[PDB]
Amino acid sequence: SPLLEVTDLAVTFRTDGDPVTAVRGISYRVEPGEVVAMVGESGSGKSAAAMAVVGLLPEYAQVRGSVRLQGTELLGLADNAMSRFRGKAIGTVFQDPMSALTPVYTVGDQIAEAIEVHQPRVGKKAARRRAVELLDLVGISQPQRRSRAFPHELSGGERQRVVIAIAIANDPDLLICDEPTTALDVTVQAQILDVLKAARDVTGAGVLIITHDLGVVAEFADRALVMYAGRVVESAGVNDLYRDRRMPYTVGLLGSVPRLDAAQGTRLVPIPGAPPSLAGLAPGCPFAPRCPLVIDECLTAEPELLDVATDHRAACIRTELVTGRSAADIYRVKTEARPAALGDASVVVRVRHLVKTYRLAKGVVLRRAIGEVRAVDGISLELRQGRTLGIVGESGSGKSTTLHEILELAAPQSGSIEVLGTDVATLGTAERRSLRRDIQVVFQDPVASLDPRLPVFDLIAEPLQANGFGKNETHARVAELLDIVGLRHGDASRYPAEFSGGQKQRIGIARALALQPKILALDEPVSALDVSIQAGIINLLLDLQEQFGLSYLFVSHDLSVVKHLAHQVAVMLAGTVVEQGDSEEVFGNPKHEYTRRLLGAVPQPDPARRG
Amino acid sequence: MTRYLARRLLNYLVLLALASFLTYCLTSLAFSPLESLMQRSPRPPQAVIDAKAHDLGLDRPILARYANWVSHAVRGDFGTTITGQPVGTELGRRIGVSLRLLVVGSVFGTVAGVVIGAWGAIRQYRLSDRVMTTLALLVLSTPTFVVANLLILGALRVNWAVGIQLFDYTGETSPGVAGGVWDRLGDRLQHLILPSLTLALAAAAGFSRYQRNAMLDVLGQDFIRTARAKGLTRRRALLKHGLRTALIPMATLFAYGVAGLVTGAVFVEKIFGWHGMGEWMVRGISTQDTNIVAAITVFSGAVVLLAGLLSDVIYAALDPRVRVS
Amino acid sequence: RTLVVRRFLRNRAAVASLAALLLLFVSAYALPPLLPYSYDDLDFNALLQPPGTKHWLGTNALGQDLLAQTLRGMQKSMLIGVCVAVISTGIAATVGAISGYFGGWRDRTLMWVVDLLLVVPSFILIAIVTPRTKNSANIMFLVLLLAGFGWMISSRMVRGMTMSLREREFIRAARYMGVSSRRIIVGHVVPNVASILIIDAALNVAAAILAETGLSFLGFGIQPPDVSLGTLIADGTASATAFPWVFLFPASILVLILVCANLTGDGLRDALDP
Amino acid sequence: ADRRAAVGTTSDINQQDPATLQDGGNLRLSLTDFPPNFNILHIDGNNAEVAAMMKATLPRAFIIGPDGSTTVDTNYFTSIELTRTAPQVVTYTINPEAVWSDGTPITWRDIASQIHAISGADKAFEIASSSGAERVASVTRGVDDRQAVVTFAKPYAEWRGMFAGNGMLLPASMTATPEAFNKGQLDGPGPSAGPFVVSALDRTAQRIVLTRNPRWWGARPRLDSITYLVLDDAARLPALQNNTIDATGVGTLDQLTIAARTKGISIRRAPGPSWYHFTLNGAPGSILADKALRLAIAKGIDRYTIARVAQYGLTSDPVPLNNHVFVAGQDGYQDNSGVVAYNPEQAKRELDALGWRRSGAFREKDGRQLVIRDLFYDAQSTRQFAQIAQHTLAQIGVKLELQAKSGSGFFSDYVNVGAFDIAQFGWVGDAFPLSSLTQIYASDGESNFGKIGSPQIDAAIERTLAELDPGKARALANQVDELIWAEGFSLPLTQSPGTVAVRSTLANFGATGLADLDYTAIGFMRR
Ligand code: SF4
Repeated sequence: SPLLEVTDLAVTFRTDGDPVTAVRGISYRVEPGEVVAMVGESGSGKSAAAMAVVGLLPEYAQVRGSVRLQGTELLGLADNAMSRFRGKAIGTVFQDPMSALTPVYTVGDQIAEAIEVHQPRVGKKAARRRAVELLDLVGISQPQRRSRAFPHELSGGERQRVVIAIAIANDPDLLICDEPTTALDVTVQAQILDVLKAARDVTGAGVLIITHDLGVVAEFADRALVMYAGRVVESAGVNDLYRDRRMPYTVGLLGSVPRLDAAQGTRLVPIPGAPPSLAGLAPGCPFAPRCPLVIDECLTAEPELLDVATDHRAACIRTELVTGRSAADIYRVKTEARPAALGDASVVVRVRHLVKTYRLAKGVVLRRAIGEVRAVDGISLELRQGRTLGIVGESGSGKSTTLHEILELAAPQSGSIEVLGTDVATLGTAERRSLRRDIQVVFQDPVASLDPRLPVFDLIAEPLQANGFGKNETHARVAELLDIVGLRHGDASRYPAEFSGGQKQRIGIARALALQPKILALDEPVSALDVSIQAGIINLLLDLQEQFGLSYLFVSHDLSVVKHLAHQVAVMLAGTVVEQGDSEEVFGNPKHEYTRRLLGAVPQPDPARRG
Repeated sequence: MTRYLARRLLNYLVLLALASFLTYCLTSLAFSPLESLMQRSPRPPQAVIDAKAHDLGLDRPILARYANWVSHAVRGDFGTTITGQPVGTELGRRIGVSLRLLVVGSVFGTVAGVVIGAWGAIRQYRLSDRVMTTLALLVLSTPTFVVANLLILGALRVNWAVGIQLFDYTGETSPGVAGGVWDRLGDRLQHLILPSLTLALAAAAGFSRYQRNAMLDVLGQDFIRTARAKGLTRRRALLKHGLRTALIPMATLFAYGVAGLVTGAVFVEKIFGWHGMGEWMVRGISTQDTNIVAAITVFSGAVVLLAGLLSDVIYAALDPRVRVS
Repeated sequence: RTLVVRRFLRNRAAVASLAALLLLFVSAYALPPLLPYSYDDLDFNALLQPPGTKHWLGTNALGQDLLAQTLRGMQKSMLIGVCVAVISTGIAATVGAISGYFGGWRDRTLMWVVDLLLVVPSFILIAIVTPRTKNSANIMFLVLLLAGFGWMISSRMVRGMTMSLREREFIRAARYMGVSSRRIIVGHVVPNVASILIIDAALNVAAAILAETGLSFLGFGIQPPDVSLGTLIADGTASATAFPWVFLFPASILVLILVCANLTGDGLRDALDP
Repeated sequence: ADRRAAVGTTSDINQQDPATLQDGGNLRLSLTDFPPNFNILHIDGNNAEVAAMMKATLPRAFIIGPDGSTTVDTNYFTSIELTRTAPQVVTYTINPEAVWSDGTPITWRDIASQIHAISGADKAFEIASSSGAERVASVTRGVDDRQAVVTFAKPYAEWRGMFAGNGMLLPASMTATPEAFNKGQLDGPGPSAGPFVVSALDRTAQRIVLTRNPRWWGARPRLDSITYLVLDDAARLPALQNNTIDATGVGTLDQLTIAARTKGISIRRAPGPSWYHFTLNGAPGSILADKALRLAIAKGIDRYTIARVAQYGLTSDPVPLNNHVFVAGQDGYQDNSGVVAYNPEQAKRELDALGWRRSGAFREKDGRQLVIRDLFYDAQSTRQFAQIAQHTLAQIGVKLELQAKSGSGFFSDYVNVGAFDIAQFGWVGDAFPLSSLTQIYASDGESNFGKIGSPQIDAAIERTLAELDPGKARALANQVDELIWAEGFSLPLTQSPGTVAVRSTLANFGATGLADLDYTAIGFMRR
């Protein structure tokens, strides 16, 4: 009898409008010891499908169908009966660690309560020993001391490690992991994957893990289900899937993943458009508005997930045309790295031995300084004309403050900054303001960087208006910029809240481009966008570099994008640049320990190299 | 804990030491006490004018006048009223009468308000939430002087309907208890019902709205879902994990809650005829009396600032983010 | 614009309360010249009569019509409410803005001075100055006095608003593209904070009316022969127990005004706050 | 409820046999101010309520009946007698058993000591009234131990008024040294000789308690104690609905309907000789010092609508009081109001002729606006008079500004000193009407708080007192009254209706009107 079996599960939420049908009749099975992955971008319905099985959806949700755990049905039970299965049989790991633990109890206490509430005979003085032992098993250092810590004394990695332990407490028969490694750095993410694998080994449980990337899936999972528009559209073993995906959607979702084995300048394969709204769908396949192989026959009735190969199923009727073909072929995208022009060897930014400190002080009403956080430690870096420099590091590594210190164009505490042959110390306001015309920045948050109540024309025109160009000409400039970044003429009147995330970042790019600069500072531009949208924006940045001859400061935490964009790389540790050089050398032959470790931590979407 | 509390005690001492100065200057500029004397018809001979100006200190400039006032007040001599009675003889009894009203009002009021707000936030948009939020709106929209009189009319009609004096509302105690102590306490409780209820309604209507907002913010956090995922029931999670976390914001607002109740007590003491500090404020302002009002602003500042330090102790005890870092 | 009015107009209670409040305000001035008896006209044949065919709401002990008296009371007590709320929001806006802009020591001195001003309850401070504003005909001094001690908590919200926005990103982006500071101010902060300063005004109206009517009830506010709803309630309460209308009509009008103001405040806040 | 509100010849108490009454209990009664002084012969302690306490506690010479007639109090004196008319002289005789609470025999010296104090011969005693102690040529002992002979160089028909009616006898101890008289009684009275004596005082809760005098030689009272409480206007009727107030007066239609509808309470009616008025400050520095302005203002106050408003539903057909010396229902009453009959147009003509031109809302001379300060006790009954006066004066252009003040020290701190321009209060008289003349209206009178007068009034007053036939004396008193009106001295407004609310179990207590209470007889009806 299957450990978990779901049949025709459906979920709908209610709002001032039509009810949004987040899940539309899925079914699947999980076995003891097995790992099943649910893969899909935002809006796809994975999280609703998780919380439906666990039974923790918001109260405004309706649920239908069947969910059976070890042979007992779970839907419709009162919480006094459901809570005999939560924790004791189903253990769950949640997405965001910043809010996941209650702030007024020590973490040892929060684990001890977890064991106590299903083993009431055990007694506090034994539960606390088990709690320390679990903090040891999950790999938190000095476990008996940290067992006394309150959640605000922990890092994000430590916090997520503490949730994994509240869950493997008892020995849950099934593990449900709801995007467990987002908002975590690559090294911590690798360690969390190690911890979860070890948890599966010690409990013997099955694992249902929910992700939006193929790297974790290739590394950790055994089977994969791909969700789109609230239904499973392809399923197979991960080897079979990666090598033989028979469905246009997966063809794309697996071609838009960046790769360390590709060379600079390689264009990715995006998927156009954006996902459907799950309130009132159109007839036929939900992928028809984006399907590159769409034919009117697929708009008469929604396709069904049907058998294609051994243990392999796909929900497309034209799959015979997908077999063996590359994503570039099916989408008709020329992915090749085009010939780079001979940009001059002159340097458009140079930073020499730059230093900065943030003081660390304690006390809220009055402040006592007790140490110095050396946020920027003697960094030396430079950017040639017409090229990309990639600055990479994890959270707190000082990459961001470095960039934004360069852009403020003011004299530093020590070291010196040069931009286009000008030193920021010989730069009075008449010169500083004129130099701002030559470098501008693109920010990571499209919700915050664009004025909430100003229309697109006003936003893209703002640099031009402020810099004093006339009303007759700025109109032409805006109309051309919207074309350049690929938006429609007819979007200028629309307000920012009416766009998708990808479109808003395209607006930001247009705005930054408004004066025709020679340097653009790209502050984590593509993080927190769906992978198929990331691919499109990466292609846009490359194409603009060849179209106009731009130069980029690119700063990011992930390295997979940087291999595609960057000609040179500088890697930062806690405010120090610890490797620097050509991208093919830094990524092909690292020699600093930290760099080799950071490169080793990157999840790779190819399962065949699991040695 | 005992670093944050010490640093905020020094702050409150300085706040009170400057509040007294600035409100003594405000009082001494706003009031002209010798006006009655200077407007008597067989106009008082100057000797009297100078003598009474001296006896009240009006012949000294403000800074020296206040220095002299504090020099005596720290020794317990709060001076004389405009009619020549000492202020110190009334002050102790007045403070007792006022604090016994404020304490019962605030204790019962905030406890009721916290419970009502938490219940509303847990049962959002259900009928009970709808009813309690509109009732809170009504009680917050009726001024204190309207509430007091409505309750008095109501009691009168009850007494007439039932046929006996069921509720008593004039003064703090009746003339005589006929021996025994159990009754000497009982009669005071009977008197205290309506005055303290008048304040408890205002406090409850404020704190229910504040607590409803705080609890709804807590329900937006993920840790409730984490708690239930361990095997807790919905109500044990809500109480043990949600409501304790929601209580922390309430500890910061209690100082301003008490500042509101100190104002309400002026009307309650006047309307129900209680001889406390609130009635003395009206008498002192009406007669242009500097010393009565100086004593009363010091009391009204001190009671608000002690609310602050009690709230500071409770916010440290509840929340660990100020206990340890 | 369209979205905020669509959000408010769906809030049936709030639009109804705003309508009622405006109709009361208009009526207080438009209606009196139509009535058979004015305020300050006494009918000595009809002392303490109940509502009827010649006194629409009856009379009080002096023979004054109670309808006309309350229209006059509404005039005075609602005008002071509006003016005090506007001026109080203005003072709060400027103090909060300058503090939340400068940061550092200037903010920590301006918020400490606000903290000092809140030390003794506002009503006490107002009532200490009231012997100087008593016995003058111009309501200007009472409005100034009530506004000067009402802005303090609003200053704190404004400080937040400014401190948060001063580090928002659209603000950052601006400096990086050559916009002058005056263009930043008329271009970004004004359109983005005005919508919440209006909530401040809407919420302060109720507190202003409460303060004025309480002060009038104690005999410290508006002086006869002028009237306020507080004056009318104070006059009627000594009679309410025997003849109820002279206290219930002014009191019901005052409570209705305050309920409408609070409904408008909460509903408008919910219309702006997503 | 409704009757005429004029002095009659009956009373309204539950007249019952004391023996049949309950043999114990206590009587609770209200006060408006904790007495600032207890010497009722001194202006500080000469107040109607302070005296109302004293009734049960000090001796009197004569008893006043319901029609105002007199009889000797055989419980204190054997036979007071008028021994000779022409060199007018009378003899008092204290009972052969009569003692003060300290043990001292009540003696001719006590009559003489009190007479000396209130003679006005020495200014050190700041007396409330000189009465006729200034007419007694001499006071001496007679043949018996206690016989007291009082000789008058000048005639005095009010000679029954000494130590009787509203007057009393005090021990010589507290009336012989100026120091004892002025400062000896700021806290509790001195010696006493009545059926009751004060035995507990409480300045903390503001209460006072009397208890029966164990030395008392009269009838054994049917009550043990009397308890007085200090309350404001709104504490008088609501607390009356409770067992707190045993009895209280009734001042407006609101108060009358509350007292009527509540249970266990009955309304009691007997109009007394007390009345209520505006008094004008005509002393140096007061804006009304000029009599022309006082007459001009007087013509602008309509007292008839004041009467109709103030006594609505308490009187059948309410009218103002139009006489100073005698109130309506007393013999000799007359209307002397004509000189200041309400006529605002001639008052406008007069204010023009006096140079107070119309400017803005109100009137001005030399840039000074015509504002009148009005001082009154803050109570619902008193505000109505003020508001009507303010309204009708606004119509002629005079601002009248209300100064509502609470009861504590009202007279001492404002009236006595003269901190007013117009003041509201009332006079509580008794069965001896001409006794008020030298006290109030003479230019040097002790109670002339407005300092108003002229020699014509003093001469007419003396001429009125210097006569031995009431029939003509009353006519001369009416001439005096007409002159007081012509001066613009003060404006009588209303005569007290005598409505009092009492707890229905009480007997031999209520509204007495002209009559005295027998303080031995009061008690509670057996259940
Ligand atoms: S079924 Fe047709 S429309 Fe749908 S994805 Fe396949 S080819 Fe495209």
